[PDB]
Amino acid sequence: SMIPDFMSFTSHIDELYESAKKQSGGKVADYIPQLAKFSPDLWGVSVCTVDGQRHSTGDTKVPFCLQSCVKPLKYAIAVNDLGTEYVHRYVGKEPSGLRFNKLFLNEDDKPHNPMVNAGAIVVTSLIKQGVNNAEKFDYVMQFLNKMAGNEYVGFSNATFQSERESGDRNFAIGYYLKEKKCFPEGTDMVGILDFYFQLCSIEVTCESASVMAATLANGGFCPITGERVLSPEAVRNTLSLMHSCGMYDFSGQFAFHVGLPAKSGVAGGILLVVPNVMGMMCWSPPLDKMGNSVKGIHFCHDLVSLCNFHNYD
Amino acid sequence: SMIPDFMSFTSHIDELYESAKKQSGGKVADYIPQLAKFSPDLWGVSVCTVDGQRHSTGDTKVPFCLQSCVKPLKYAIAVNDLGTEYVHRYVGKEPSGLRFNKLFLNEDDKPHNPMVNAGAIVVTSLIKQGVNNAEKFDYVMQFLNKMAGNEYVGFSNATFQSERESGDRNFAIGYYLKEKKCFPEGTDMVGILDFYFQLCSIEVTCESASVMAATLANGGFCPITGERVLSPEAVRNTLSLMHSCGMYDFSGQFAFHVGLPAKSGVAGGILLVVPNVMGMMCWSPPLDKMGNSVKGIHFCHDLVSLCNFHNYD
Amino acid sequence: SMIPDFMSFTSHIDELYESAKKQSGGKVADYIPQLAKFSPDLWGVSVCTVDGQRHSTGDTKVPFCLQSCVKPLKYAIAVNDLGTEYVHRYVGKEPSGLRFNKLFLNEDDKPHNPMVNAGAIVVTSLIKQGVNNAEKFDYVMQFLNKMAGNEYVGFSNATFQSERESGDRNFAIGYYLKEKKCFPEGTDMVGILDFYFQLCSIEVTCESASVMAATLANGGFCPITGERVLSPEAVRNTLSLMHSCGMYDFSGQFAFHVGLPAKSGVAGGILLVVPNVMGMMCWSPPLDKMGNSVKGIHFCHDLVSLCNFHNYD
Amino acid sequence: SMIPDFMSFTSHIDELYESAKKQSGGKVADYIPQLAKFSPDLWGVSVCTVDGQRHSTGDTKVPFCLQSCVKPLKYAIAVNDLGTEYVHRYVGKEPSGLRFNKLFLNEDDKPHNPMVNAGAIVVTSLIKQGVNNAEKFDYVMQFLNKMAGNEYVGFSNATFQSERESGDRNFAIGYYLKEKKCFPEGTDMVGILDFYFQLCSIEVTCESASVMAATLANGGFCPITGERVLSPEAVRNTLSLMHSCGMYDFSGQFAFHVGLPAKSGVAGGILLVVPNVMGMMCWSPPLDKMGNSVKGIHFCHDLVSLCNFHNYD
Ligand SMILES: N[C@@H](CCC(=O)O)C(=O)O
Ligand SMILES: N[C@@H](CCC(=O)O)C(=O)O
Ligand SMILES: N[C@@H](CCC(=O)O)C(=O)O
Ligand SMILES: N[C@@H](CCC(=O)O)C(=O)O
Repeated sequence: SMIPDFMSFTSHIDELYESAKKQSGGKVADYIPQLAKFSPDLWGVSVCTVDGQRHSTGDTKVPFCLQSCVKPLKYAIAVNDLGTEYVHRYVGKEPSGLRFNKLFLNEDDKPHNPMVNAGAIVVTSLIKQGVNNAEKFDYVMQFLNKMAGNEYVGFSNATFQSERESGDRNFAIGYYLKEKKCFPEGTDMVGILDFYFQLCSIEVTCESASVMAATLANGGFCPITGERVLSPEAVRNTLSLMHSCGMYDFSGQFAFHVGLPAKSGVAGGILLVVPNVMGMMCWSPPLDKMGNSVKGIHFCHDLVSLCNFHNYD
Repeated sequence: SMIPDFMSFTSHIDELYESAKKQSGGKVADYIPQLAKFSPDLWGVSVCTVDGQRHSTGDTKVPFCLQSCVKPLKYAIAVNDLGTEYVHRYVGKEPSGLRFNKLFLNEDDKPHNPMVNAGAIVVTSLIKQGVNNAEKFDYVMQFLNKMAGNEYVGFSNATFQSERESGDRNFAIGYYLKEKKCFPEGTDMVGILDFYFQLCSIEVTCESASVMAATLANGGFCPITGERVLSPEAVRNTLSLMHSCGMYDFSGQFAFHVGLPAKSGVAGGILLVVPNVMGMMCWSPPLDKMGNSVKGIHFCHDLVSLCNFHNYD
Repeated sequence: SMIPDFMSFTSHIDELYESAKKQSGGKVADYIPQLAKFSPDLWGVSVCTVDGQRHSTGDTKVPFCLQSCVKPLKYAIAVNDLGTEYVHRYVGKEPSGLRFNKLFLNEDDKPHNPMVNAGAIVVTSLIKQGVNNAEKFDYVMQFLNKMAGNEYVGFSNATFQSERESGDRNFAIGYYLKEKKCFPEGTDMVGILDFYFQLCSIEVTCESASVMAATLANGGFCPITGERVLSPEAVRNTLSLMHSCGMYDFSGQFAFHVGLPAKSGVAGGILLVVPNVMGMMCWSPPLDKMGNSVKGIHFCHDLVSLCNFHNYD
Repeated sequence: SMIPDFMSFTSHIDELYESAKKQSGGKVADYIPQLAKFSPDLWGVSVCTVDGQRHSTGDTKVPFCLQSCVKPLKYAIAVNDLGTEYVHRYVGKEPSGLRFNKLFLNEDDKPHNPMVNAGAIVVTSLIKQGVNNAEKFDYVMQFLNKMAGNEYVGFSNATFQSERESGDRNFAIGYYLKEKKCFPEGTDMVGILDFYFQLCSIEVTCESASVMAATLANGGFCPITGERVLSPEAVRNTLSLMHSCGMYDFSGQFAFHVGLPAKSGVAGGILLVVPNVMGMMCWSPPLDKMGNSVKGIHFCHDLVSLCNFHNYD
């Protein structure tokens, strides 16, 4: 309980929100129309404590796609159902670019970590094996519903259709992983890519996503339902990798100055977790060179400076 | 206070110690005679809580050189005296090998981080500039005395002499850094290398070093004297980088499975920090492929599994 | 005329052939059944001078697929029809792995050179644009007939079918090239890959292929028909790149010790050219670590030592 | 004899010279004062056929330092005296940057080739081992006198002094090579660097250097004295490597468009060899991004287009 008075803290959240609001730099992702449509002025921040206490400011009810923010979530599901040992038989745990800038695989022919595309694609192939794609999708949707305590969790068909149609790089990754036998025996690679595109197209709001983050911050228990959603093992692994691989090539500077587990997405979202304290979702479409939401990054740095939430504070 | 009963915990430390004792693999460093002399069976573990409570098992009073274990300590001193902004004007904060396996510098012509040789050499050039080497050395020795609450802090002249005489790679690094103007204006590169070799040759015991670690775990206050030795800023930065760059190329697997800030050295030492709980020093000469003490690594994994000290537990 | 007496030279060719015959190391390619079927003892060498004089020894009438040996040939066709400037607008001319080990593209997002798969795939997309694949294939077949002075030029449907079905890496390359807009406007990437697989599946004999090589050695004029098949520009460019990029990662050692333009293939063939003297085709299924025919490599080194054919002799 | 009439050819050389004279781009090297002093308008071209016929235009009698142009010459001396096998026991033959951009050594801990600094430094350590530096220097000076048929061969003490004083990168290379045991047993690395700096400081004129090149073009026999200076083996190896590694990172484009063995230097010189025809030395201080003389590069491209001297023409 580093927050003696929730109300006062709420008052500081609004100030930080207001401050980040002035930051207008960045560029809204436009590789597909569904992302290009978004207004650069959309900006929201939702908070959900381990207590179940809530607070939102800004555009917190406008749905947007998780995109890469879904990576830690599906990695968590895989570990929850299969265990650490099995999952990392197919994907690495290294946060570095070691000496593999852009390579789809490391020297052991394994994706570097679950937080980059090649790794997410492999993780996607491990979940609920043996059933059709429709059944796999429903399975993950239910899982996300629990993580979000039944709050907003939708799907963007337009994003899915455009993502699949212009995802040449992801298809290149898929064929290379097939080349190196990176998938479990009997995997339909193309079918796995569709499932991958679908997962990136799942929609949330800052409010529902903040609850998902709060669940990770609460050892795997949903703060607003009390249900155990993920195993302690799944949560710990997910946080470790979000800490070191969740903010693209900015992970290093982020880990040093912010020191919190987080995961960004091209839609402008930033899933932030403050272990044993709260979960958060910051969202603002304009992205910086690294691909991280400009307002989100600013807010995160300010939040840690003010409240001393850094893991090593 | 994750340790309700110190005595019971002490009892578990002995069991873990005993367990790691069976691990006999590894190779004692032998690039110089001063390291080759050490018996592979030397094994000690000292603990010093934020309280000031102590406990040792094994060879905890046999002096050994800090070697790379001194890197976070001198980085801490630099930040303490110069501030974060200035220090990182000369050295990076990236834990990755990004795409620089073995390179002495990153694309910006800066050492990757304070935890690799090139970075340590640059950091060494920033401390107490303007005075002779003898004065710089005395300054750091006093600083280490405070960190250790006046316990054992010596110096190995034989190691220093051999380190300097066979350190061709460090001299190559020194001339390259000079090439790229990596040092502050007016630096005597060769003189900086001597100071660097001297720092690596400083001796400690598991007992004194554990107190140094406890000081880092206690926000910069020495647990057995109550004195403020390092600024909060220095401690936080040091821990962040020990977490991501302190265990050579094993940092990734270490961060994932152990989740604690640590720094190893070729003498077989492992400076371990459990934020707000305790500081530790594990020592055993036999090193694994990565250059980390075999017994130390084993002990660290066991300690986290048993006591749930992982940052994200 | 470095060959005063053709008959005596013919006698030396048989000795070299006999010598290489003792070299039995290597492994027959087996990624597909059509290559795995081949006997490791098949060994033939055909020679065709700029004069039109012929000579064969060994298994010179057993058809085998050109595979990568077709790369310089189709590159020659492209330049012949489009000119140097246009072709290299899509592919590089660098023989080095510069700092791109295995990368499909260089820093300018262009395949390194026409002699590696990504480059061959792009070159394939430039030939006879606007017509259907069947028409493109017939066009190249006619071109090869001329180069071979109407001698054996067939097609292996089984190889084509297997190559396409197991070519995951080539499909990964195709999608990446599409990602980076490497193909001319309006290219059907998948359709280009089929054409690429078909070209690799074209069959020849040592005898017909030697004539193709002789055509390159004769400034673009077929030695046995007198017809101008390729422009002087096409021949010069092709030879330059065969010299520096035609023997996989062995190109460097090959260029130094043999000094002749050549191109190997996984079927065990080695298209060798001795400028203004003769063309040759060596064939033996067993390949070395680099992917080059063991007997072929041995024969090439011996040929240069004995007859002093090295470009700088 | 691709030059039926020397006089007419001489007339074309003047036209090409005049044409390149208009090219004024580039920057005179200025890392040391001795290079910075040179006027950007100095431009000369000397030719010396295998016959012994001469021709000069422009500033052909102004002395300038060989710098890197000396690399192939000292490599030739080493092979001449020690043989191919021994020399390449210490240095590679690969022209590529393979996957070693800037690295001082390849995966086998050997310099990539004799044409880059690390390789030149190692080659320098193999010549006339066992005698003092003064004796080694005199030995090479005599060798160069023979190669130049006793024409201008001097020494720049000022360049030597400045080269050694600011050569931090070369000293870094020297200590790294020592680290990896790259030198023959008992080598005084620092003493080798001085010898290396001295060799780079040897002076020539376009006229004397053209004779050195003519000697390489004439199988190792000096065109104006008839004496055998280098073994056939030494000449062939030197030309092979000049062809693939003599023009810095431009070697690839140079090999493709010019197709001649050449070696550039930071003083603006370009040692050009036309096998069995002539030797040439082009000189003009202004260098391009790659470090090659702008006028020299232009002249070389024009020379090949006009006279069809390309190895594969
Ligand atoms: N759908 C995008 C997401 C990118 C991102 O969120 O960073 C991809 O697969 O690359
Ligand atoms: N003196 C050694 C220390 C190595 C280590 O502790 O890892 C060096 O400078 O490389
Ligand atoms: N069809 C093979 C040919 C390989 C070779 O000839 O080297 C490929 O496309 O990789
Ligand atoms: N003395 C310079 C010569 C550079 C050059 O000629 O390219 C060096 O050793 O780097």
